[PDB]
Amino acid sequence: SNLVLYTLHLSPPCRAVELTAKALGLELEQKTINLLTGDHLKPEFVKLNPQHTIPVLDDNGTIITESHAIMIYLVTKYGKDDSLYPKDPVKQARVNSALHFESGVLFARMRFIFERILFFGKSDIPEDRVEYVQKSYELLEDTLVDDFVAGPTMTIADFSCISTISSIMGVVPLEQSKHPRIYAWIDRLKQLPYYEEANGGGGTDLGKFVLAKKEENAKA
Amino acid sequence: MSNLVLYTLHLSPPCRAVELTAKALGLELEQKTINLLTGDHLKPEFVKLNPQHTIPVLDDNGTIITESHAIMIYLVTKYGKDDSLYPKDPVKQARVNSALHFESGVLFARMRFIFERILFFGKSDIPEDRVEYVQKSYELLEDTLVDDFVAGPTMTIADFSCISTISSIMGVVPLEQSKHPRIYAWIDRLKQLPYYEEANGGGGTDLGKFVLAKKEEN
Repeated sequence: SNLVLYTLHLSPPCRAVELTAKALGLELEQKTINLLTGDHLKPEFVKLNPQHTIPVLDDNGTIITESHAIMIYLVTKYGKDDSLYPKDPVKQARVNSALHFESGVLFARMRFIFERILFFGKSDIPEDRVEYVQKSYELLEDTLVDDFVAGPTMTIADFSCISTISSIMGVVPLEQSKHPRIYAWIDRLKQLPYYEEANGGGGTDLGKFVLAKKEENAKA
Repeated sequence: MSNLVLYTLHLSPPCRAVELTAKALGLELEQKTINLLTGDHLKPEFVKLNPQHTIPVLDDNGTIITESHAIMIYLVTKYGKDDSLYPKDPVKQARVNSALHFESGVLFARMRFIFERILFFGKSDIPEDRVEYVQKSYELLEDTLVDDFVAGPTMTIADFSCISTISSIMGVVPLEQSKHPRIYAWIDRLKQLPYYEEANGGGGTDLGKFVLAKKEEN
């Protein structure tokens, strides 16, 4: 049996994995979990994941929650080589640090911005949400001393960061004169044959959505 | 070779996640103290060491790893006597890497949303928006503890990340006991380590106090 992803293409951690599949030549069976309609709060998916988050991987019995774990596991099982996730401990620790930086800083700050708008009826981006996100951009620009977030070679840490950054930048302006490293980096990832499809359209579209969703919360 | 060097601060929850990890592995760190409240992490030497200006930072014979979870993974991988703290099996590994990522993306992050503005920006409330946010993370962590330890039948570094965070934030945003029996039963398992209070408990308990004391900047 083929790998199944419970997923939503608007979802950033969803797109992280989709990029990885693509990079691995893996064909995912997508099953939609519409968070807007509470698909994830339904009892059958609460059984798959008590955190009721997406994506969820199902690989013929094995269920893996959490984008960064599913990405590790996909490379470990299916990679024909380890470029996307180094076996060398020292090299793997730089990937790990950038994976946790993405979880703990970039996506966490994005969520602190998006979640109250898309789910709690909110119509503002508080100024402190803004500073946390603008600080997360600078932290990323300083992490890019190499061409890719965790070295000179592209890793799953790059998919993880791009899926987030490409969502939040269409909502909290990423000034280009101040972040040339981030932009030169986005440019690299856009050169990927599968970039528009696995990520760039859902990032762009989630940004626009959050903005529509927030023009919409101001009214009724 | 050289000893393990951690740039650290015992009050910092991710530092203590690494302390618990060293202690469990029989390792012995040489703490170099990086005191945030007097700006020691923004010192030019350290900023060149760690671009993101955070701690802990591991110096392992000139290999520099920043970020506590990557540190705890490195140290288990390179110096474990077994994969007890971080399974090598892909599936049980994934369960642990999911708890670790829940840990940075949820538990730690929402504690930083509360704590940082109080300790660093002069603020003196905890809005019901923050409270609700940390309580929803108590709940996700309770939902997750379907076995004795966070990532299953056996204690991993994932349990070190969670407890180091949960022990700092309980004393500020109450973790109510009737609601979270699994968490409490689980805190109880952690306190049953002889090195628990030393490497973690006390600093977490005193991170709570320092926030409440510093809040009183009304």
